[PDB]
Amino acid sequence: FVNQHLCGSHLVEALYLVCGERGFFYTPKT
Amino acid sequence: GIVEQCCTSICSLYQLENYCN
Ligand SMILES: [Cl-]
Ligand SMILES: [Zn+2]
Repeated sequence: FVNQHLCGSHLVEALYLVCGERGFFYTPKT
Repeated sequence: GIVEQCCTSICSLYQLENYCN
């Protein structure tokens, strides 16, 4: 798996790929 | 949250899976 800072839409696309049918939650709220 | 962990810092695959449903 890549070892890099995943930000913005790059973090979301990553979550889509890794979570698959499970789905995911994206809550950037610091 | 995820920004601090995976954007600010670097996340392994295992840390990313904590945000799956
Ligand atoms: Cl970029
Ligand atoms: Zn980009």
